[PDB]
Amino acid sequence: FTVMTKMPGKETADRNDPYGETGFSSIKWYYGILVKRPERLALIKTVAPL
Amino acid sequence: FTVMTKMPGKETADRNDPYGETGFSSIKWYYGILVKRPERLALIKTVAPL
Repeated sequence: FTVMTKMPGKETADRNDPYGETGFSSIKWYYGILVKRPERLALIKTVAPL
Repeated sequence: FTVMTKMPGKETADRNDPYGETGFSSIKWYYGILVKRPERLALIKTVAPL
């Protein structure tokens, strides 16, 4: 997981915000699944009581 | 020539794009010419064979 944080200060100072009060933090990742043998998976669909 | 490059990542992250995916590169220059004696320049206008 890639975490990126930009605390308020000089680094956040910009034309839109000349003072630099705001900040943010973000997280992102990649994911995927490979099914080697689909024959070994099984499933039973049923209803459930209250 | 002045060249500026900003690779994607921490330096590209901003309020508009918190993740920082994009990037760019730019080049600019100043040019000017001064003609002292235009009489010394010569020209002959003609057509050219195919």
